[PDB]
Amino acid sequence: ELSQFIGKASNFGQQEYSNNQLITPVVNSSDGTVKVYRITREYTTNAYQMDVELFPFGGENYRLDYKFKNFYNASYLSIKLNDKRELVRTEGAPQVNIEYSANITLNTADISQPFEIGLTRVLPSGSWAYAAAKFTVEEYNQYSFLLKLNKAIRLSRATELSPTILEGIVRSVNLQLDINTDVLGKVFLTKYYMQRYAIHAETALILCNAPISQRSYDNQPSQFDRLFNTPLLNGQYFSTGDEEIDLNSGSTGDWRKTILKRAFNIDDVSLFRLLKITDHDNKDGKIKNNLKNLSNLYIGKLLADIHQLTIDELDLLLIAVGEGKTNLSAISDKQLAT
Amino acid sequence: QYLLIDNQVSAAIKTTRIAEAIASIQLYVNRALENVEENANSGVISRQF
Amino acid sequence: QYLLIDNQVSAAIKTTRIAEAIASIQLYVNRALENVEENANSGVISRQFFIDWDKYNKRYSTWAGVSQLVYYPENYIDPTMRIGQTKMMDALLQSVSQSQLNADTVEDAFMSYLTSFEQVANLKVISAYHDNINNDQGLTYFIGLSETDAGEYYWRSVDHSKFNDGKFAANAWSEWHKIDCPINPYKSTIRPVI
Amino acid sequence: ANRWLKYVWSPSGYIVHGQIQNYQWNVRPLLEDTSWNSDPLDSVDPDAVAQHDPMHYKVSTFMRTLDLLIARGDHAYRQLERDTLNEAKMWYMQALHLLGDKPYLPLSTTWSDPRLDRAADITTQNAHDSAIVALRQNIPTRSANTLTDLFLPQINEVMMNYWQTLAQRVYNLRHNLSIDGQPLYLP
Amino acid sequence: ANRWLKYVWSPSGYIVHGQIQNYQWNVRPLLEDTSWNSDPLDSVDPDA
Amino acid sequence: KTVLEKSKAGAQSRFDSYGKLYDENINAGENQAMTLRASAAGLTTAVQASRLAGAAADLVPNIFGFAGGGSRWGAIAEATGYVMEFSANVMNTEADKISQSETYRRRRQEWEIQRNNAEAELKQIDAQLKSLAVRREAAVLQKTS
Amino acid sequence: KTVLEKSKAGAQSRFDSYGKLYDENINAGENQAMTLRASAAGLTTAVQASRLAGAAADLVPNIFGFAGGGSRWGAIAEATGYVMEFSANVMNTEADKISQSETYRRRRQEWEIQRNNAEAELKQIDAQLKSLAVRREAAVLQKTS
Amino acid sequence: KTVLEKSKAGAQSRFDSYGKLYDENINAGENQAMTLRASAAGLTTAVQ
Amino acid sequence: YPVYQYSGNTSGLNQGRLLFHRDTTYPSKVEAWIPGAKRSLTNQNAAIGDDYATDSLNKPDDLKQYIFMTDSKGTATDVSGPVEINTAISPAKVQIIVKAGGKEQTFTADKDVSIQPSPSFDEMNYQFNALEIDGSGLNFINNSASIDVTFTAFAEDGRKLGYESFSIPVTLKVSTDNALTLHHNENGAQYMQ
Amino acid sequence: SQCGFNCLTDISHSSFNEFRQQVSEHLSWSETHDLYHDAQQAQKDNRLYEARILKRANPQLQNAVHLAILAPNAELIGYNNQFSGRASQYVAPGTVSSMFSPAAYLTELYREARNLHASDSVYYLDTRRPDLKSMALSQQNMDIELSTLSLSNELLLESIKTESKLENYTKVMEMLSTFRPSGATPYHDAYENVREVIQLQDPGLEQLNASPAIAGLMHQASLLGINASISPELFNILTEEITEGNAEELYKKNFGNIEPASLAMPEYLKRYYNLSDE
Amino acid sequence: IPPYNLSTHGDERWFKLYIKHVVDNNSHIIYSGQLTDTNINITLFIPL
Repeated sequence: ELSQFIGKASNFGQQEYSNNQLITPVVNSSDGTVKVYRITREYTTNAYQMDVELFPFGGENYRLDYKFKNFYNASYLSIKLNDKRELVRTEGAPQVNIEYSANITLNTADISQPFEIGLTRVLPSGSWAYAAAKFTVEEYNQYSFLLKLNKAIRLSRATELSPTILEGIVRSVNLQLDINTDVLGKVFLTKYYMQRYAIHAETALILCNAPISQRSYDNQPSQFDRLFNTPLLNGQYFSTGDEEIDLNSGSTGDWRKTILKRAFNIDDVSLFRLLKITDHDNKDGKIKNNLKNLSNLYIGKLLADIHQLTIDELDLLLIAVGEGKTNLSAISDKQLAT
Repeated sequence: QYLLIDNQVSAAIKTTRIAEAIASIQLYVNRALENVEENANSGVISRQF
Repeated sequence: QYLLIDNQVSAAIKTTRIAEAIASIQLYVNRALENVEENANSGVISRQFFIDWDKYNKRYSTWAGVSQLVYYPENYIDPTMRIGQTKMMDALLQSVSQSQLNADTVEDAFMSYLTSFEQVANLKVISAYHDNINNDQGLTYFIGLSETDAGEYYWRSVDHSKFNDGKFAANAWSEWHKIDCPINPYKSTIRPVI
Repeated sequence: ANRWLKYVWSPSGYIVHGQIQNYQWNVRPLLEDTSWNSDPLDSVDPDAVAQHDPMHYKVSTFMRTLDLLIARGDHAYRQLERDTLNEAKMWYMQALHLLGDKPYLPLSTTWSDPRLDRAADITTQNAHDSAIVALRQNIPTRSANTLTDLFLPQINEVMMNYWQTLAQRVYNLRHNLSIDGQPLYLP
Repeated sequence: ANRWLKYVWSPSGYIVHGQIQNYQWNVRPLLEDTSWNSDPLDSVDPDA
Repeated sequence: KTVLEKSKAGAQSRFDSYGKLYDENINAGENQAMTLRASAAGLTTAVQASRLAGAAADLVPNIFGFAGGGSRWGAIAEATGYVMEFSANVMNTEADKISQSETYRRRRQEWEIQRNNAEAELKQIDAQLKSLAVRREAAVLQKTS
Repeated sequence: KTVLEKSKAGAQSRFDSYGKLYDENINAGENQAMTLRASAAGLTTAVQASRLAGAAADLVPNIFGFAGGGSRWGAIAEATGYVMEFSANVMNTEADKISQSETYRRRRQEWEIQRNNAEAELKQIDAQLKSLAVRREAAVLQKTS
Repeated sequence: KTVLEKSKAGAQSRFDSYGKLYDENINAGENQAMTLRASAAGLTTAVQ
Repeated sequence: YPVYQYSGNTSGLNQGRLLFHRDTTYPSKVEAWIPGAKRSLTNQNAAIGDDYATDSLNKPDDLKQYIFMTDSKGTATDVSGPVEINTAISPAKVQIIVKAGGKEQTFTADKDVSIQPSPSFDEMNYQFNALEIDGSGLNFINNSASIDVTFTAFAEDGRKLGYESFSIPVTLKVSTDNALTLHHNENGAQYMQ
Repeated sequence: SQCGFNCLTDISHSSFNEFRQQVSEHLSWSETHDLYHDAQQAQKDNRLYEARILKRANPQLQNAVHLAILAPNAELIGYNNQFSGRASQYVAPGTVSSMFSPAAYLTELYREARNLHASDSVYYLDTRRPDLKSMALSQQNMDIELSTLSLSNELLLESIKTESKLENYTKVMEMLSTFRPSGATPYHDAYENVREVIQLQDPGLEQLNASPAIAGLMHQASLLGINASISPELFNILTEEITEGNAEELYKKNFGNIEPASLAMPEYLKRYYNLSDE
Repeated sequence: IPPYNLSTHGDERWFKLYIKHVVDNNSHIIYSGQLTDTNINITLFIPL
């Protein structure tokens, strides 16, 4: 239980990622200062064939450990912060299950934004294979951290919810990692949603307007990867936020549409109606592909599903309530609860 | 172990006062004799009791 | 047979990776040893591992057993049977192997073991023999006498090779053995020989 | 059976000429370790290893004392009277303080998930054997990275089993449940 | 039971003085056929 | 209902019986038989001491003075011979003693099994009574209807 | 439902008991008793050697010097005689030992059977529970009606 | 129906067990015990 | 488990050195802080079994004050009741005491120990050539009396190191007795006088 | 390497046959036997020392009251220095990191077994399944249930994509759908996917029987493709017409290099087509 | 016996002590042990 909040600790000061969350204290013998570092890891592709970890050693100075699983015969490997700049580069073709560490520097502007460390390996022909992770890095005064962890623990004990679930709630609701009255109210909405419906916490979240979480914890595959990519086509769904996906009633589309279809268990038609419930302003069946659109679509399908409703019946009830025309889109958490 | 009475019992467990006192002292003696408490009067341990 | 994994299995058969590798290498070893595969290093076959293969190393449970025995012997040891134990030990165990074990019954079986102990405790070493040519190597044999109106003779053996550090190992010492042959030599004319 | 176990080991069961004395084991060879067996690893015999150093015999005694304790507690608990249930508690508590607090454990280890390739490397093995004999003869005071792929020591299943069985009989005691775990309370 | 069969027949169960040896059967008379019984058909005997 | 009650009584007489039987595992007489075999199996010490004294005394000259002893030469062998036979039977009695013991234990065990068969049964029958009582209530309401 | 459930528990106390009895086929005591029979059954050898020593030593002259040996002539025959009787008894013990063993085996066999009879039952019963639960739904629906 | 089928399974498992027990009338061990008693019972001639 | 060493017969070179024993397995740094002194003796990466935090600014006066010892990581202890002990054992101080009769008798170690042992914590063995002890008295109770012998030692600081009391049994054959006599009589009854 | 050194005695641990082969010149069998026996005794003394240290470091024992067991800090400090602490960190049972774990058993199994053959030889373990060397000993690999027959396919596909040098496992399935010369091929993974989904969702094809307006669209010949496995390349194979003019090239299409005399042999037909003899 | 010396243990820490002129003028080994700080009290029996 304690290992859920804080990353597991050895007898030596060595500390590791557990539940894709690292908690390590940094003391500077120069400043005589105590500063608390926290990192969050969320895998883009694939979480298999890939492992990237980030350890914060000092200010703007971090150590990166990456282990490759599965084999690629490569002319070179490049670890890149975003497409530019590259962080580390190796001429050797990397090998199966061997931990490589390269020391790295990351800026105060690279820290503010949730960044993506992307590992690209290149052979002459392919030309490349890609795998990447998205990191969240937080600096905390020791008192401020212990306090925030204290309220976090007391809340997880009382509410019987996972630390990760609560964190999803807080982040979706408020300014990051602040426990507010609004946050508590949403915790209660979640508890009643899963109380009155057969649903788990992670589903109650998206019923409470939170995004689908790409985090993996408790040896469970991420809600996202579990949602779309449970079997493989084979391709890992990218969630680029750059790929147009054709959800028109009258269309056959990318492997991506098929992905949505299994993810929601729906034919093309009902999928279109569902889209129309997400956004009534969407003139063509085009999707931005970002996590946000998927979260909206799934919000809709789940609204149809917690009640014994086909998408049609959902559409109709929405008109008869009648909230529809109102669209899921971006909608007030209050309005979504209404 | 210190207070000699369990604070983790179910709400519904019934023990008469004299007996729970009895079991308490039974643990005191059991812990003291096998030397779990720091020290004890080597004089009293030798007693016929 | 070649690839070490069955290609005719049912869809629904569960074996973890580490375990499947294990069974695989097991089929390799078994086919290699019993010489169905063409040839193998007679040098590596002689290794202590493959010597202990048939009894201890085919089976995972047996390997875990042997490996654990060095560290945690307490798990395996029991007061009932110790191999090898004295004959008088068996006697104790049989006297005391009942459903009803009154304290009196047990103390009596104990005195009976003590009496059986007193005969061996007190032996008189009559004579000896040494198997080897010279003192430095070999094992010495002794003969002993039991204080009794008629003669009972017990013989124990010591290994000399175990006298490593200037003291006898006590591994070297062998339990005394009763002798069935009817012997009546005077005065002390008896000697044992190899 | 407790009188007879007492003939080997007794916590403060030893009073002679009217006073308690320094020995916890009445059997002396356990007090100063006695290599009753040299070269025990010759044949596969669990007795012989303990004969090699009495630590193991001393512990086997310990475990048998535990065995008697939990046996008394069980036979007590099965009587199912508010008094004999407290007795069962007292026995189980004796076993508990005889063991001490449960053993702690480190969450993550020096073990790093290794390629089996390197885990089975004969180089690492020769280095290992070598550092062992070096430690055996006090000679010193590649090699730096290879000692990582070695496996760690594990607590014996049996002792852990005992901590656990005491724990379950306590859990079953504190709630109304029987030893088996069926509730004494009617729903 | 495997040890006891081994005293009669063994695939590569035979190591003495540290090397495997040419015999698959430890019982020699099987190795070179030995007419331990001549005229077996006198009585109907599978052993004979 | 009275049918069920009487069957309940029957099963419970069985539970009482196998309960009382399992409670006194070994009868006084039975304990005496076993400990008797223990007693006869012992005393090997005595028959060895006696047969040996006999051998030593029969190795000294019987006859005097003009002609020698006539002491029986094989007497040691012979006492050993007796000690062999009597050892064998001791072992047999010990075996039987132990065997006797085991029977009683296994018997106890069987009784235990049967006690449970009774216990469970009288719970079963008991539960059945509840079921029957429920239908009673029901049929009562039927008359009311 | 509670009725069937109590019957289930009972059938399972049986399956568990006969299961555990079948698992420990031969008790420590039982094996020790049997090995006792093996031990008493052995030692034919020692009693042949000793009785023979008695014959040989009692074939040499007892008495000296003026009057002859008086050596018992038929001593050999007599030793052969003892060796005969001890043979018969040895045989009986081995037979008895074998028989003892076999009894235990047949017992296990009986136990095996009974374990299955227990098991089949708790499968049978278990299936009945589903049947009852199905009827439950039916009556539930009847109420709905 | 499945209840009845499981009872059939039980009845037939028993029939198979008592069948095989009845078919094996006397075990090898049992046969040796019996002929042991026969052999020890004989040999009057020798002791006479 | 702390103990503070002084400059003394075997000291180098400091007037002080701070010794401690630590049960915990993992490697760690051990710190000793004093309120009275306002300064702390430190050991960095102290060894597993036993170790010393050498004393800079060594003053015996300071380690009398309350001492707080702790692991930076996880372990804590407050040290109380310091006491100064001198292991020095003077043979004049080492004793044997004997009780028989009504007069106590005394035997010092310096005088009666012919060869006395090298000073060792492990063990020290004293052999006394012989001791003469008076008889009659003690007076016997029921033809039996015992000789009390008490082994004792005093360290130099003024503490007894331990004692073990012994008894030597004496039973005197008594002259004024007639050998106890068993009899048979004409009337058949048999008695013991 | 003379004469009688400590690391010399350690490193000599190996079968008497290897030892006797290398030291053939130098030693006289009295020295070979004594040296090897003293080597085993040294090996055993080493395991004993190690096991004594590791055992007395057991955290269960330290908690035990009145269980006076001498834990010699002397050897422990040196041990925890020369090995990064192993007496320090004790692993709970069933874990991969345990010395007694099935992981370690697999490790020794491999370590002693790969040398069983020459790397030259076919049956060399590392040659026949490279899967083994690269594989990781992680608690996920040891603990998580995984499906066999899917492991079988991982190997088959990997070996084919390495040999036929195709980019993806997918391309391997394409190659699998074109391949006419092997028996029990052309296999068409996509096709089997279609066929099975159809036969599942509409068992017995009743709606296809129910709505003949749709059924009339497809020809019966391709409809046979639903109930029985007939890949499109296989349809192509049955359909093509045969004249003696075609016979040669059509033999080259339908069959690999094997000449008619090879194929006509009955046992070869049996092996080739997975056919029962009957 | 005193703790560590004359030099550091190198080459070897161990010490062995012998008896001589008892029955044989050649030295004979009575004790073999590892040298350890700080003090060692050893009592042996010596024949004359």
